[PDB]
Amino acid sequence: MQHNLIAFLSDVGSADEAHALCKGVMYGVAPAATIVDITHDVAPFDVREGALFLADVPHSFPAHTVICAYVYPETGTATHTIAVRNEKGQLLVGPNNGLLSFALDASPAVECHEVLSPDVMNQPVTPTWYGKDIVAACAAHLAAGTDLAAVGPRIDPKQIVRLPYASASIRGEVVRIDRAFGNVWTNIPTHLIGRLEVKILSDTVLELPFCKTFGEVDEGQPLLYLNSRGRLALGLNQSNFIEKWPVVPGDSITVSP
Amino acid sequence: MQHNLIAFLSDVGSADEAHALCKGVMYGVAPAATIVDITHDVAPFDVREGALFLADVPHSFPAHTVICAYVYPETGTATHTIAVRNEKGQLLVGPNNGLLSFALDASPAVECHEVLSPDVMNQPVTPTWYGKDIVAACAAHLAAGTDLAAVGPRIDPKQIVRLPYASASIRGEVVRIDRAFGNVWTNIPTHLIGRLEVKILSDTVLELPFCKTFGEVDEGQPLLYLNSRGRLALGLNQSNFIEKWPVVPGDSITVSP
Amino acid sequence: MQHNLIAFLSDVGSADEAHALCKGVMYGVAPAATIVDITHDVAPFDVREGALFLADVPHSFPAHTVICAYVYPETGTATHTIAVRNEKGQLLVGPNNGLLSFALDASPAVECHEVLSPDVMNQPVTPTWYGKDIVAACAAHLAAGTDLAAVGPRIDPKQIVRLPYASASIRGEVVRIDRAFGNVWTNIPTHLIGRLEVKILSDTVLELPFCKTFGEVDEGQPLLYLNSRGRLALGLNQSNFIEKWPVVPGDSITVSP
Ligand SMILES: Nc1ncnc2c1ncn2[C@@H]1O[C@H](CO)[C@@H](O)[C@H]1O
Ligand SMILES: Nc1ncnc2c1ncn2[C@@H]1O[C@H](CO)[C@@H](O)[C@H]1O
Ligand SMILES: Nc1ncnc2c1ncn2[C@@H]1O[C@H](CO)[C@@H](O)[C@H]1O
Repeated sequence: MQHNLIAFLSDVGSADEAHALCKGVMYGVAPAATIVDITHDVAPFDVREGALFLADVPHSFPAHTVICAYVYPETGTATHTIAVRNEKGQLLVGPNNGLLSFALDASPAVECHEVLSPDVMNQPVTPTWYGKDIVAACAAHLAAGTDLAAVGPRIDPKQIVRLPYASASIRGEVVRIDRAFGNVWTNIPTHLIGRLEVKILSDTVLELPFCKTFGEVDEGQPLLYLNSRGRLALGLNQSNFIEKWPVVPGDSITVSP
Repeated sequence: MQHNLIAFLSDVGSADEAHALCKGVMYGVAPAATIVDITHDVAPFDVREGALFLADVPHSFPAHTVICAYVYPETGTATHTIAVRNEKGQLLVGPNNGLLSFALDASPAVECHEVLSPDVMNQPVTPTWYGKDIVAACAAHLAAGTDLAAVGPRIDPKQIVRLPYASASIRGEVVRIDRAFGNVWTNIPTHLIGRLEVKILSDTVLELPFCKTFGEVDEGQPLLYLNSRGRLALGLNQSNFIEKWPVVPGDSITVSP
Repeated sequence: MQHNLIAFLSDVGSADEAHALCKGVMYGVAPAATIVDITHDVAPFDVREGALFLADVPHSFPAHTVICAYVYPETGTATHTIAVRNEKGQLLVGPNNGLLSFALDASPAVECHEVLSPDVMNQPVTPTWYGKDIVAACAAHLAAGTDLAAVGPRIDPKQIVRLPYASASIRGEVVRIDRAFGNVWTNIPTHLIGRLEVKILSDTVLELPFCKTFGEVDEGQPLLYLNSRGRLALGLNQSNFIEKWPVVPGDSITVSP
């Protein structure tokens, strides 16, 4: 089934031609397709960061999307590329190394195949650039309407490598930092908490108001809020939270009355 | 009226998925549309910088463009999003916080509405991301051909918040720095000045040649020139001016014989 | 001949609107065209870096591509813009300052013209922005199907300025660094070498395994490999090579048994 929108993520950066050569390959295979970057600024080899960036992609993108993603330090080894159709009807192509984990949490795999057929690859395949020659190439063939079954053998969904994700029990942790603004996102869902005391940084205790948005406190002041989808977040109104309280992903966050 | 080209600016950066999720929403609503970034590297919350970046957009882009822009620290408050048709026939969508000021100077507002209708929003609207759920969503509905009147109530052009812009009287000031090259742009127009003495930095006095272009002086040497549209500028031939004379926006520049 | 794909490179960065204004001009002229960035992060004025980034573009992109590239410190002087049809049938537009050198090595010029006709320029042409008003504008006219002969007078291929490129004789040198990962690329071709001793950094001698890919050594360990097209490269498995051995382009690399 034609999937005319390719959404593209990698760790190769956008500061040289690498990411663009992949687009060249994709436009060659699927001249009817639109290519849009998710980002190419995933930290090098950081599969978990890439996985986090993909989490909300299935929901925000239409059904005719191919999610093409690679953070692939295992390029040229036995770790295969996989192609997946999800419950929304979107297609996903990436290394079977955990990268697609959180995107699949959002919309589960319905059918999954290993990408082994030379006919969906850019030949000759260079061992160090499976990202271009297998992931990007296959994504474009699928965008063009190639049968998922033609990419290679079917595998069971459990054969898709998944990254563990910690759940809040209220004790949670920092999942990621929105580096543009310095806002801190936790794994604490809306329902578990429904001024509060927040414990982090030599047992830092902050008394923070729970707000709907940034502007409900004065400029530079800290706030708690529920972020763009259902998770507790910390920020400063028009300032950078991690410049005041330098927390990293994995650090514990406890919220109590 | 269909406006098949969406030009997109924000302060969310291009180093994670945020800006891409907005594009996902827009492609979902307007599958016939082309989306092109202006930039997402506006300094966080810096409405004036965003406004400056938009100034030359109306002239450079065709009439069938929707200018979709958000630098929106007031997200989730009483400061509304507005939708505008300009004199060129382009559409603009952004927060009513001054962001569109200089784009509107270039091509004035003809009709303006507040974006209040849920039917042009991405539901449910998250208080902290009006950028995606109102600005981007509405821009896409307009691109798809939604009547401007359908977005919400008409307002008078004077209800559009405008950022003050200093005029040269020759005494002017630094407006912006082209950070890629370090060239300094002033507010001094072509007609007011038509070697010269330039006073800035402990009363720095420079004797500079007025040139048409960079290569009219030797490499590394300073020059005065009229920039890409009618304003006096300072640069070094194949070097970075603000690395030699570290001026910031707002600093006074006086030019005399 | 219509060339519906414009691949776009410059040194103006993607952190402000400059690169986007060029796209505005191009979309205005060629509304049927798709514009994809190669990169805008070429170091300022660095023609050689830009040239290197373009080298693999002809091969990776389809025949209906216009390669639009400018790193143009000679803007507004006697150094003209040129338009070229290559052996693949692609079109290229850029300053005649060496920028297109390595792209032309990959697919030689068949026909070349100087861009002198006002009718393929964005009028009025600003002396400091030939990149937008001549290079981008002309690229779009060619994309739209303008006869190459209409841009200006024919020149001989030898009138295209070329950058010298050092050949390996095994003694070679560092050509470029993949800054995303810190991998080092040399000019040493596959055939000249077909554990090895590598001499660089106070006569640094390393004993390195020759591998097909990164994962064939333990994490953090150095390796030799043949890169994404036929040249000897140095890297660390999931680490940054130039953070351990800080080599720059031009530095000698000797490989021996
Ligand atoms: N030095 C390296 N070590 C391990 N993987 C690398 C290295 N350089 C690039 N890669 C990987 O190559 C992949 C592309 O095939 C990238 O996604 C990247 O993770
Ligand atoms: N910590 C913050 N304080 C104020 N505004 C913010 C913050 N983080 C993000 N935003 C704003 O949210 C907007 C998107 O709705 C962005 O344009 C940005 O300016
Ligand atoms: N200060 C400068 N000196 C020389 N060239 C410049 C300068 N600033 C911008 N340019 C050149 O202008 C070109 C666009 O016409 C860019 O490719 C850039 O190389």
